[PDB]
Amino acid sequence: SPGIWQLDCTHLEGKVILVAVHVASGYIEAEVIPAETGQETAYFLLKLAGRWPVKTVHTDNGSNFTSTTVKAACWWAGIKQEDGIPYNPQSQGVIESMNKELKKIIGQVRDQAEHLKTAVQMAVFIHNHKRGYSAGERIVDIIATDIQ
Amino acid sequence: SPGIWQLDCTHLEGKVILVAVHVASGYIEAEVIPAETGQETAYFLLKLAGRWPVKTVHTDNGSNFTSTTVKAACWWAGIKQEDGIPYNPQSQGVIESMNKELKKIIGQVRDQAEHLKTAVQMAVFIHNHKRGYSAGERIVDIIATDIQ
Ligand SMILES: CC(C)C[C@H](CNC(=O)Cc1cc[nH]c1)Cc1ccc2c(c1C(=O)O)OCO2
Ligand SMILES: CC(C)C[C@H](CNC(=O)Cc1cc[nH]c1)Cc1ccc2c(c1C(=O)O)OCO2
Ligand SMILES: [Cl-]
Ligand SMILES: [Cl-]
Repeated sequence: SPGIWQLDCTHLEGKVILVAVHVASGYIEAEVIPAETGQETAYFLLKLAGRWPVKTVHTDNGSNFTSTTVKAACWWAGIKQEDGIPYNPQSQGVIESMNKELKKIIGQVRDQAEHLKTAVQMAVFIHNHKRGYSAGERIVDIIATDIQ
Repeated sequence: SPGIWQLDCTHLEGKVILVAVHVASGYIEAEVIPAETGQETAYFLLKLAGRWPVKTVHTDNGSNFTSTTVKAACWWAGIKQEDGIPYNPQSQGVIESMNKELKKIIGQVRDQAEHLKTAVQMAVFIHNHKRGYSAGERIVDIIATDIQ
């Protein structure tokens, strides 16, 4: 559980926002990319796994699950690649709600930045800091407990 | 101490590698940029502060310390901007040694990736995972102890 992440791809302003969610805490990292390709997803995962102890990733779709480049990155970084099928259906709704929430925050900051990528990083900040603990606090506590 | 980071700019292959070091743990995040501008440094800091609880940043040089865009990002993210003057001179040698170490790792992986940015993220991964605890383990424990 401390090492489980879920990928999530959402769209805004004709661009793609790729999100990784730490399932147990709700903590996220995100980036704007021109389109979801295997190469972009693979690079995003390499970044994520260098920053947090990523053991398992539930991939967001079958193309990324199949991608040889995504598979290469998961091999390189020691990540177990799994499907993202919500066997528990409350999983879908949780991600859906998060995408709506993230888009809301993006709208609230959009005018403070010229570029979407900046607004997305502002949204990541607000999401991870929002309080009762924050997602940032929860992920650190979960991983620290696991290390001990 | 749990919230203190230091910026570090190093060069390779005609490109710029911007690094943030969590001083107490040795944990890093890094990116490749075409050149070190206020705008790039500001964006990097916004990303960092959304991901870790960044209280204080020792900026890497006077141009970034002065930059209105860097100041705007620090204001936005609640970061206290400080100079990076090594009043304690062992600070300079520590960063120097880390840049040499990072470049060594980059050379060891360079052939496994087409692009420098990829090699840098591989280097971040290896640096943060290297063991006795790793830098990734130390930063999590430090912040968790602080939260409690
Ligand atoms: C920290 C926030 C409050 C401001 C900065 C600077 N932006 C402005 O002042 C433009 C402006 C906004 C309203 N009127 C004029 C945002 C920023 C920082 C770094 C970047 C950016 C951006 C961006 O604008 O997307 O793009 C890539 O690197
Ligand atoms: C996970 C590692 C082991 C491989 C991947 C895929 N690269 C190759 O297979 C090319 C190759 C290298 C040697 N011979 C053929 C690296 C990678 C992933 C994602 C990216 C990249 C790169 C990159 O190559 O820089 O660039 C931006 O998005
Ligand atoms: Cl790690
Ligand atoms: Cl945080």
